[PDB]
Amino acid sequence: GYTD
Amino acid sequence: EATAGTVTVNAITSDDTIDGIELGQTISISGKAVGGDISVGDVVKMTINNTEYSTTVKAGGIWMIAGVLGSDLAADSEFDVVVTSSDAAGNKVQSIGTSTHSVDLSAEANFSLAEGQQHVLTNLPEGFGFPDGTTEVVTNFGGTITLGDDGEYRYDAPVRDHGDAVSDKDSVTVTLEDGRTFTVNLDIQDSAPVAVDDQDSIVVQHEEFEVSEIAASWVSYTHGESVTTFDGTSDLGGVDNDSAKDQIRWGNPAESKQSGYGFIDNDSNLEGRFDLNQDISVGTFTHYNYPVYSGGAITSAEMSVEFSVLDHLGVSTPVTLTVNFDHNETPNTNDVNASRDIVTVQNTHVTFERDGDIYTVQIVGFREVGNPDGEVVTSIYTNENAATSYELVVRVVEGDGYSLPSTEGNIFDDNGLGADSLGADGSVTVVGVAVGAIVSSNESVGHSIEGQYGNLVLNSDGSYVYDVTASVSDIPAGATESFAYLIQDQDGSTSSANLSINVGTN
Ligand SMILES: [Ca+2]
Ligand SMILES: [Ca+2]
Ligand SMILES: [Ca+2]
Ligand SMILES: [Ca+2]
Ligand SMILES: [Ca+2]
Ligand SMILES: [Ca+2]
Ligand SMILES: [Ca+2]
Ligand SMILES: [Ca+2]
Ligand SMILES: [Ca+2]
Ligand SMILES: [Ca+2]
Ligand SMILES: [Ca+2]
Ligand SMILES: [Ca+2]
Ligand SMILES: [Ca+2]
Ligand SMILES: [Ca+2]
Ligand SMILES: [Ca+2]
Ligand SMILES: [Ca+2]
Ligand SMILES: [Ca+2]
Ligand SMILES: [Ca+2]
Ligand code: NA
Ligand code: NA
Ligand code: NA
Repeated sequence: GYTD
Repeated sequence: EATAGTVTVNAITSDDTIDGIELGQTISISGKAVGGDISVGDVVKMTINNTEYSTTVKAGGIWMIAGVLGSDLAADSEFDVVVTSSDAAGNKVQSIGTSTHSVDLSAEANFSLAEGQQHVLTNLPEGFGFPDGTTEVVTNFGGTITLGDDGEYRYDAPVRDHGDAVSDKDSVTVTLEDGRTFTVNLDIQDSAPVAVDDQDSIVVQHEEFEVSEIAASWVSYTHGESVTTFDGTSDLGGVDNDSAKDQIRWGNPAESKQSGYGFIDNDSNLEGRFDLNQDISVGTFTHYNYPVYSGGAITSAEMSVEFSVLDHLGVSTPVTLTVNFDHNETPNTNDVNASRDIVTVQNTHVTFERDGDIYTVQIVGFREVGNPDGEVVTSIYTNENAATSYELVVRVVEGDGYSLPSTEGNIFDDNGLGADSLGADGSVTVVGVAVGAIVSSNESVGHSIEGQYGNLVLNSDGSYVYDVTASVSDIPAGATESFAYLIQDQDGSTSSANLSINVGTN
């Protein structure tokens, strides 16, 4: 994904 | 010429058998002789064991021999009875009847006796004896029956494996001159250990430490983008009574704010006092989990928890506990649970000296806020777009922190009520242990098991170590631990007892  | 009659012979004693008691007695025998030219007064004769017995026919044709030796009847189990008769002319005839009987000079003596003990044999059959000269006979199992000067026969019962495939009924047959035999059957009974209850005691020291306010500082970290550390504010983390940097934030915000940690000390609630052997909250750790662009989070951070300790003569000592956190800002997916961020605290410690006594402050872990009896964990999980809060719990222990208060023993020793009895089989080991009053052979021997206030390791050889894990504040007056243990001997006999441990506070 692109966020944590 | 004369005609023969019918001779008949009744049973030789009621059971038609000569036994070992009758052997030494005089036995009357009887029968009848009727018909043909038989008449009252006719001679009746018989040869039994080459000895001649005779009588006459009486009224009603009854004949009876007053006394035949039991030993003759034992030697000769079949014989003819012959009556000699004469008719008118004077012609003679003989009428023959036959008798058979059984002979069994044996007698049994049956006993049920405990292994590994000497036993006087009572209620032996009448006439029992050894052949003269003999004072001992050896049994099938290697036991001995010995005749003593008091006329009493004593059996030394061997120890037996009562669990195996071999019968434990011993036997021996004694044979006498006159033909009698006596078979002594001795069913050897199993012996067993007797476990005896055990008492032990442990006292947990309860010292009070005078301590200053705490100052908690984020001092280092690995990785992260836009990382900031700062003293808490109303908007970011809440306020505390010092200027140390209790807040840390990181990440490029992908939605709103930065992720991070905050730690608000417990100075107000502690009121300047630590307690020994007590789980203590040094403050409230909050994990603030926001969505941040991938890669921008720390992977570890370290916080120093600094305070002073006073001794019994007003001298202060500075102490710094280093607290290490591993951080996992997980990739966010469409699974809320998978997307939670994870904080793991290390179980670090610091050792200090006060009045010459050494103490260790050790990280226990995270505990849910407001619940002193809650479970303490070392990893916590926080949803994206949420913050979770936990007390950061430490304990101060005596020494270098290698162990908790503990006591040792062996349940085979005399621990107040005497030592366990082992029985005659031997090979006794502890095969079960359990908290409470019920125990079976189980899989806890040699393992750590949890009691109410501590853990026990009891081994198969009876040795044990009990260590108190509960906080002093959780041990009521009169507190006791109870562990039931089961011992077992070579062939399966089991006995249980209780190890009771008085757990006091001081
Ligand atoms: Ca008889
Ligand atoms: Ca006799
Ligand atoms: Ca008789
Ligand atoms: Ca006649
Ligand atoms: Ca005969
Ligand atoms: Ca008969
Ligand atoms: Ca056996
Ligand atoms: Ca046995
Ligand atoms: Ca003790
Ligand atoms: Ca403070
Ligand atoms: Ca402040
Ligand atoms: Ca601060
Ligand atoms: Ca996150
Ligand atoms: Ca995440
Ligand atoms: Ca002890
Ligand atoms: Ca015991
Ligand atoms: Ca054994
Ligand atoms: Ca046994
Ligand atoms: Na008869
Ligand atoms: Na008797
Ligand atoms: Na007798």
